[PDB]
Amino acid sequence: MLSFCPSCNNMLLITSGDSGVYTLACRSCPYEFPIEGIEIYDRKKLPRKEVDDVLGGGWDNVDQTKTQCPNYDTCGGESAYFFQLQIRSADEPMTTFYKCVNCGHRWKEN
Amino acid sequence: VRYDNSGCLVKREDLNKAEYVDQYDAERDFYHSLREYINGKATALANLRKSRGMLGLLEPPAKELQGIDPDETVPDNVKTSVSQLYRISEKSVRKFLEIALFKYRKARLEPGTAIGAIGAQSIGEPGTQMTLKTFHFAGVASMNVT
Amino acid sequence: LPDVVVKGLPDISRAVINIRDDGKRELLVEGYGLRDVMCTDGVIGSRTTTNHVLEVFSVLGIEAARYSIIREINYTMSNHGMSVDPRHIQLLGDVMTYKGEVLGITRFGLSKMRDSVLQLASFEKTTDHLFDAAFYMKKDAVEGVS
Amino acid sequence: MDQENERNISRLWRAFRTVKEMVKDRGYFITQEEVELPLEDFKAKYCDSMGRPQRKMMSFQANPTEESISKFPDMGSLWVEFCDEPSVGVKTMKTFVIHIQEKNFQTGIFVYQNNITPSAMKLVPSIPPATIETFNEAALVVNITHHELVPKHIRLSSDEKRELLKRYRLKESQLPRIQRADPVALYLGLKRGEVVKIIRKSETSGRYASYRICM
Amino acid sequence: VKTAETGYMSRRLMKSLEDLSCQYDNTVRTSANGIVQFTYGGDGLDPLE
Amino acid sequence: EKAIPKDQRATTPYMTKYERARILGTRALQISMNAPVFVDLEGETDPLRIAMKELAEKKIPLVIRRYLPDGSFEDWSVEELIV
Ligand SMILES: [Mg+2]
Ligand SMILES: [Zn+2]
Ligand SMILES: [Zn+2]
Repeated sequence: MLSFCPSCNNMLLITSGDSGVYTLACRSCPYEFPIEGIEIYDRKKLPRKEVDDVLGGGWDNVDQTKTQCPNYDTCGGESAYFFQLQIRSADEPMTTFYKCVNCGHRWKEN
Repeated sequence: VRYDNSGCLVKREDLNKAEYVDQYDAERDFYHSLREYINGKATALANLRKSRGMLGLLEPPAKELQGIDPDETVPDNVKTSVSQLYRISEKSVRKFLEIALFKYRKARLEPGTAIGAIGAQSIGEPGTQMTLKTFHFAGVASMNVT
Repeated sequence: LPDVVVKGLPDISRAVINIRDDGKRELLVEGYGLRDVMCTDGVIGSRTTTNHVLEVFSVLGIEAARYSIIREINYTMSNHGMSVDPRHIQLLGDVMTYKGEVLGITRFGLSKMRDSVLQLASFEKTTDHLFDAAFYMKKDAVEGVS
Repeated sequence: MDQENERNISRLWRAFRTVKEMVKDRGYFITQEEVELPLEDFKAKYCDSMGRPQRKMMSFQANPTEESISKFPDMGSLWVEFCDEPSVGVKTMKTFVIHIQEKNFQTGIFVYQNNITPSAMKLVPSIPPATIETFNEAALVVNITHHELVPKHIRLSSDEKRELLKRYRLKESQLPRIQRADPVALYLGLKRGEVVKIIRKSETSGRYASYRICM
Repeated sequence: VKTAETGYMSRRLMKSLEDLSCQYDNTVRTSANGIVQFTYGGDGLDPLE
Repeated sequence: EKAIPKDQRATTPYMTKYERARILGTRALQISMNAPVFVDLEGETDPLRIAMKELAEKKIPLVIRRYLPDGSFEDWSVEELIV
């Protein structure tokens, strides 16, 4: 709804009058806007929220490297997506994580 | 032996009927794996032997002249070539079987082992090197499953 | 009004179609209803697994629950280079599911069948357990290593 | 509309197939002809010319097989009954119990439609000679024993349970448990003290058997 | 964070699995003599070996 | 409480690591309590080392009592347990 009075600019409310008339009565002020065959309507649009494609995978956008995974006796993988995190103390160096691209086997070479 | 659930012999037509599975089944599978490996080696030897034109004696022979050696017609050349390539002695096969059986016997869990505590530490010590926060490869862009 | 559900199960936050590096476009949902998904048309209920152990337990049973526990743990440490023998994971699943229900490793879960008030106190919540044992006049034996 | 009706007929066909399978592997006289029933044949037989799925004239009788009766001598015939009212009342439960008593049926399966009245849990556990297994049509749209994650559960006879408890020198309390009202236990109609042989398969140890006792 | 969380999962799983030991009949049992595994790993094999 | 007779014995015929450690500890404690030994010391004064030598010569006079979970047990002499 969200209509306001012209007199006191307080919010207007629909009040059930005599003979069930749906007037736009104003609380706090003697204001009455009745409905004489007039359609008071409020229309607000809503998002469509369309379809979404398959997730797939964007592994081409990841940093590979040149390492042979421990499972080289099953698959001949020479690449591994990697990220390096220093989960070791400041006196210790950094730790590297790997994931073979030929089998999907992950391992941290530390 | 593979007794029934009531303790009776299985009729050799329901040996793998899957309600007679029990313990000793892993041992049976291990023995079958040993036989399969030895059969792979024997099949390699037989394939080389027959690729040289001479007989690949994969199956045992059964004839009147089964006593005689089937390598007499071979003129001493492809015999020594085959012995050069694959030469599996009986001592070697027996030693392999002895080693494999000894290792399988030694691999059995010993009574008294604190296997629960060992498993707890074997599952928890790896749980100390893994981050609480979920770190993903830059570019996976998949659902953030912990 | 523009928040009611007209289509779709009222347990799914969102559904997504994924590709398993193939021509197979599987859909995996970020929801809390497994039975509904299995009974949904166009889906195979023979092979439709959630990663919620307690959901697997309520829908498929205790054996499927222990399978789900073992597989979820193996997946969790297989994504980190954690080479733990699967027997430890199997023992963990068995100890979690051997009472007939999936009992966690929490204070409530530990009150499974142990009755060892001293072990429970040494774990957590010492005084409440001690007073409960004294009031009920528990007669726990001394068998635990703790 | 028509989409609701066709989905309902397909779902009832699937649930009927599931209960046929459940009775067949519980050990009874059901074969592949009345198990593998196409949806079109389900419409032909258990669907009226109007098309509305009826749930009275597909309620059937199940008898033990020779192997089942030989393993378990004490096992009577089975009455699988389908409800029609979404919320079942006392009256229909009473008439079902009357049918069980008057036909001397060791057990009766009640697959209701939407929900079960709260008063049922006072009324169902009163049958000495028999028992009633209460089911939901949505809860058995797909039979869980066909799931890739459920190992084959085999229920053991009393002789088999005694043989197991002696080969391991065990008491029942030392056995691992399977709950009453466990999804597979309900599928198999397990009772307290009934041991099930679980054939589970492992990747690094192969096929092996475990045992659970119903409590 | 790892230093702060060291000794938590191991302690909890330890409280769970302290008393599980292999028996002389090749069963894994609690200290209450209740069977957890009729055979360890369904194999009876030590992962160490 | 009922001993499984020697002719049939279900448990493993191999000495476990725990059985070996306990046998060595018990024999070493006995030796430290001035128990007679049945091996040539060759100058050894350590009870644990003397017990290890005794175990090597298979001369430790102890028997292992393996209780089964069902309350029974069977006896395995140290000599007849193989390593
Ligand atoms: Mg340092
Ligand atoms: Zn106003
Ligand atoms: Zn690889």
